[PDB]
Amino acid sequence: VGACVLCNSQTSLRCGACIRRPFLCCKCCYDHVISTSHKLVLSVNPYVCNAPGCDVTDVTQLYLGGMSYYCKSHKPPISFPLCANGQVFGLYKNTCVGSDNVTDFNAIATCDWTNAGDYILANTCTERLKLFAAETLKATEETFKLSYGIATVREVLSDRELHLSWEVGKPRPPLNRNYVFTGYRVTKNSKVQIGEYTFEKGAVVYRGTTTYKLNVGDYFVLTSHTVMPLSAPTLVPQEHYVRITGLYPTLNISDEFSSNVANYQKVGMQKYSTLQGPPGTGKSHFAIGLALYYPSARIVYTACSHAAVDALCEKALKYLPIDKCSRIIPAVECFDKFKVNSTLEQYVFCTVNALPETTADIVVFDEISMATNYDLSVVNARLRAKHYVYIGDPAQLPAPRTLLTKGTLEPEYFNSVCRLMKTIGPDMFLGTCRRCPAEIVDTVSALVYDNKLKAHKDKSAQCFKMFYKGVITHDVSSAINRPQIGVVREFLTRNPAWRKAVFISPYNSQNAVASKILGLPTQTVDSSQGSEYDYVIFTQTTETAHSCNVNRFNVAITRAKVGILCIMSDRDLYDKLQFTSLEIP
Ligand SMILES: N#Cc1ccc(Cn2cnc3ccccc32)cc1
Ligand SMILES: [Zn+2]
Ligand SMILES: [Zn+2]
Ligand SMILES: [Zn+2]
Repeated sequence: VGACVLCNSQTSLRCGACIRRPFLCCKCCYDHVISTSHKLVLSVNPYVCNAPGCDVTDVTQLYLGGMSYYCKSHKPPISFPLCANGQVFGLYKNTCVGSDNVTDFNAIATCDWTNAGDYILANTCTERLKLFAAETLKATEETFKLSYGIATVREVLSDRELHLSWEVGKPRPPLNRNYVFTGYRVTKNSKVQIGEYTFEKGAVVYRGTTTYKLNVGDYFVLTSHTVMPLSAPTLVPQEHYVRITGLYPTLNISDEFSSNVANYQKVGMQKYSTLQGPPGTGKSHFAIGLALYYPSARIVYTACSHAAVDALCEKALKYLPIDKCSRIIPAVECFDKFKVNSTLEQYVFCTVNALPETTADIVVFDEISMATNYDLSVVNARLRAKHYVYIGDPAQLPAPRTLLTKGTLEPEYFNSVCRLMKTIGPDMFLGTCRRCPAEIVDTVSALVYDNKLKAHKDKSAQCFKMFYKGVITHDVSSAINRPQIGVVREFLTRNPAWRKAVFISPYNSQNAVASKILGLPTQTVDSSQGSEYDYVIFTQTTETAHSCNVNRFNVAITRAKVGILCIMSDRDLYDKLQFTSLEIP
């Protein structure tokens, strides 16, 4: 027994063809089954034929005959159908409202999540459907990982470098940081974990969650996890207040946090508030300042990633009493300067998926472009707070959608929070970039921030662009442009100061070629989010939807504190780069 995801109408039926098995009310369960291929229906039992060696599972072909279900062929003389009168048979048959349409719920139940349209619906539908879609999507994602063949150690060529043998009759996953494996040592009668791992073409380069002497026979699978069902909505109901509520502001604050005093007061006068923090605008500074602004307030800092939580801790450690902080870790090496797993501590830093059930004066959820509606609902489920603050930048990168191919995902559709910020705008905006040369701030202010992002720094006059399509080659799941690395090699011979530069591209394979040929440190745009470097060399590599994503581009070029070279493929973004152009040698 449970609740109709469309009606909430109390019900005893769950669709058994739905990977999540949502409770559906007599009306909704029927409208679902007759309007899709979903025809298996589960109650306190499964509406299948209890006839010895029959295969009938279609509820539209089955009859209650006794207290046992039968198809046409096996039914007793006395039986009534399970599925008739616009209703499917179970408990609570007289309490059942239905819906005008069930069309949206069917799409969510039946979509393969390869089309942007699927994520658009999942974010424009009613809230209980946002939860259903988010479970359905996450479970589809976890199951899709199993589809991938096991990788086994055939040889150990060196340290840091391996030979892999791959399971026949199953695709192999892309070998980039988005795909995190778990290794396993072959044992007596079973297997035991041996840390997590990531791989990259050689043979294959492996960067593991610990060191070992891993030998032949050790194998790797993308560890999938159980997706629990969602209860809480993605956003609580907004409330606006006429005074600050439940928070006591400090009388004496430092001039370091003085620029956020207005914003901190906003945070005290609504239930939840959205803060858009462009690159190098002081999001963590803002997040920690709030503590000092509300000294007695219990604050739970959360983000999706251990990295994002650890950065909050690093900042905390520079301003908040250490004895008043705890880092929450479930039984990967993360921040270890606070007492560990102390939930009643005044400042609690903790990934979403590891959050305890607890209350707080404020909840700060950071790096919000990267949250899914799944993570959103989890926080509202785990954390009951007087105020919720959502800090991120919907102009930056979202969580990868491993299943998505047909369409690009716009920021309004990354999650409920980014939807709000891109539709009703953000409650709060950090409009001064302290990181980047002016030429890079002018460029992204125009590109994605409506000319509201202002440069602290002056022009560096070390921001350059080059239009060079060169030559694109493809390997199994990535792109290479050797002539764009050539141009950069030739640029470095003539500008050797630029050998302190970080190399950034949209493709881990470009990065690997570049690392060999140039010896610069490499980052994918996606791995670079949240890091800064004085000098950045950027090869677009291709003009794909991927390599022209305006959010990826925004992140690529705002990594530079001083200078950047952008070797561009796309004539559109080359022309939006407010940078000194350079000719081709
Ligand atoms: N869609 C939807 C949906 C709306 C409300 C609830 C009631 N509920 C349960 N847990 C909650 C936490 C915070 C706030 C409300 C909450 C459940 C699902
Ligand atoms: Zn179904
Ligand atoms: Zn219903
Ligand atoms: Zn039968």
